[PDB]
Amino acid sequence: GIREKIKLVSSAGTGHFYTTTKNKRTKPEKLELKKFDPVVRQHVIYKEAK
Amino acid sequence: PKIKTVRGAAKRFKKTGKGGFKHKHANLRHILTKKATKRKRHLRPKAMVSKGDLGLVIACLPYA
Amino acid sequence: GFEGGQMPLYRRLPKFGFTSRKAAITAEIRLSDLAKVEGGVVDLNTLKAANIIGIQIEFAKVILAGEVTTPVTVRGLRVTKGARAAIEAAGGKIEE
Amino acid sequence: GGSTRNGRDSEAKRLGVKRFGGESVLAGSIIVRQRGTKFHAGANVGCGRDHTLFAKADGKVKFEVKGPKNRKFISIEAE
RNA sequence: UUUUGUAUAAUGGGUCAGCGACUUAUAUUCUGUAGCAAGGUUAACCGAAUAGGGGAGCCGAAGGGAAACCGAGUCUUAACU
RNA sequence: AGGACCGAACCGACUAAUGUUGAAAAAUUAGCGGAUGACUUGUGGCUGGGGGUGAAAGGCCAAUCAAACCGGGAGAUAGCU
RNA sequence: GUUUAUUAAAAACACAGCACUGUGCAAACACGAAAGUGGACGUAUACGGUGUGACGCCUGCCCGGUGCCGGAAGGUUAAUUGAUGGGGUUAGCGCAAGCGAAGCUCUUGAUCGAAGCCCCGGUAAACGGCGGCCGUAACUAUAACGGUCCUAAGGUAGCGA
RNA sequence: CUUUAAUGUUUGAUGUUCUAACGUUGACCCGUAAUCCGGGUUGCGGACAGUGUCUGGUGGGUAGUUUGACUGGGGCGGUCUCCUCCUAAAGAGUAACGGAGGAGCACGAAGGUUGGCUAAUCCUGGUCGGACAUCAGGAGGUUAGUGCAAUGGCAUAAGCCAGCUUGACUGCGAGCGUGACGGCGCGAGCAGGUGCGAAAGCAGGUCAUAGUGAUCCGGUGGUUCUGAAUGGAAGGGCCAUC
Repeated sequence: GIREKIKLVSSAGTGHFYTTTKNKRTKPEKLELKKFDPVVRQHVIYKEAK
Repeated sequence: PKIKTVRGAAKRFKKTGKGGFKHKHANLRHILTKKATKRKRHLRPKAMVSKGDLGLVIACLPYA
Repeated sequence: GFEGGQMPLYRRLPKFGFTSRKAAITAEIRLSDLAKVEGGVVDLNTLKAANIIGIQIEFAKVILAGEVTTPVTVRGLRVTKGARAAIEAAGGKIEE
Repeated sequence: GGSTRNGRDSEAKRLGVKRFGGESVLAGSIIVRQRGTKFHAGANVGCGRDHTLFAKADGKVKFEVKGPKNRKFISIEAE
């Protein structure tokens, strides 16, 4: 699309990801969030966000 | 012509070992970010039809 | 197909449409039945001669329904957990 | 400066009074926007985000006819 | 006859004798009623005519799963819960 | 020399009355317009239904027309009488 | 002259006069699946069509909008051509990822593309449009005149209960 | 290899020159004292005509069709989904063009947690200072502040200061709750790994209530599912998702 949606991926080399929607018309900024990885069984920073 | 199976019902229902009919959920494949994950997990097991619609589905699928 | 308005449920659900396609072409044989093979021998390469469950069959399977009393002999096919144990309880043999 | 609109139904129901109860949770009255104007005084702990007079415990209600200020507590009767 | 409501000034209607509307078939559920029963039952065609032959045909007897596949058990699962 | 002025035959059918389930399925009485001509009439032919005819009015086309008549589709259809 | 047969003979239609527009000989224009016909035994001193209405004095200003016409370059774009990239298959260099070619094959469609339209101008005897405020003459009343505001431009002639 | 002077063979376009295609929209002769046709004979044009096409565009002269509703008939004005109060009859239930006002979002931070702080505003005095906005003092205030209507909560702060932080978790949920159903709310307790705190305990998103739309259609990814003679692939399913 053109509004886009976030697909934030595990930093532990896992294929695991999370999804979220975030408005860009207020400000454009990349998300740096800490989330659970069920394959290495820890909470880590997730990458490749919008 | 000899009374027909509604194929728009056949591709939407399977029959259970108790006479009732089992089906999928709507609003689940085009928007996925708008339900919280508790609601997401409770919409991974499927559903069965209630009496308010069974009394019509059992006539649209007469040979089921 | 009408309830005055708001659509029937059969027009407000997702389609999936996927099936076995093998079920209609599988001969499902019971221990309570089998009188078309008379407690003799069963092999899928000669089952057309007995025509049990039909003539346009591609698969054969025996299920635990009833009790068998005579030494029926199986050559290949499919037999379930309890069906094998019921055939052996009748002196019957399963050759694989 | 306008006409019509008045809201749908408010979606509330009051019944957690006298000796009302429950068998796993005492769900009480469905109430709005007040997190603890009655509030719990014993093992009847709860009253969460939905503001409903709900307790994480089973039994029937009791009223003590005193409160923290002002106001009046809600509790539960003997098992 | 309409209409909630008509002795109605609302609808018509002469005379008299005739004509003139809900009929029965298949499918199926409840209701009623018999026969058979873990078994009950064939179409066309033949035919000592509905019998006797004809089991292509029709119901009941297992379930879990999208399906592979499994089965008196089974899908989902790291899973005990 | 008259698409001359008036006016009979000849053509029209404007005005008033009568008749209006009539004597007449628009006829009669007395006026009025045109009357060698963008006039009229006998005979046989040609133009036909979204087609003719019309110097044009929803005027005219067989006692039928905002689409005539006749055989079939046809028992069109109807949150309707 | 023509006209609504039995509600209505005209102030309507039209010629004459004038503009506008199509047409050059196998005319345009027209019919008819077509053969065959009309225009025409016509040739522009001829033919098919729109408006206004003989005659006299006349024919206002506005082309910004919609329509029409003249101009020509370039843009956009369908047909068709088949570059670029990907999918099924797959050679081949890298541990592997990373990639990734020719053929068969599924898909895309770079690019070529008259005129219109966009642009510039023309056309109001095409469709149409023909605006505010302030000051100005010693009663009162109204402006022959400036200033500023709008714009495509703001009613000349003649007539007027 | 390339610039530059040329060039064969075809194929479009454009101009010119022919005549064997085609016409004759010229005539005579014959069939045949037939105004047509066809042939023949002789002239004249000419690869253009004359005839018939499909692609795509233009295409309303032609055809079929579409037409929101509410409601003292109707358009105009208001309104249709979602939210708060009064209407609402001192139970549950509840309405219109009743009386009024709002929303179709915004925040990884404005979220979670431990400690600290608690207001606002008026008034008197106060410095360039501008009644007042530096500041203190007095009164006063769960009607300040919060994001936003309204209502009501909020210090056991959800308001603002400091630090630490992501439980805005993957998988499940006893049992109860709104509704006709679709859609859906609360929740004892567990699994997998954690965050704040000295600790009990707190955390499965924001102060609670508004912040676009089903089936259907296409696309992206993982697959010891299926892919109908044996297979792959395309299509379909399961599990993810725009």
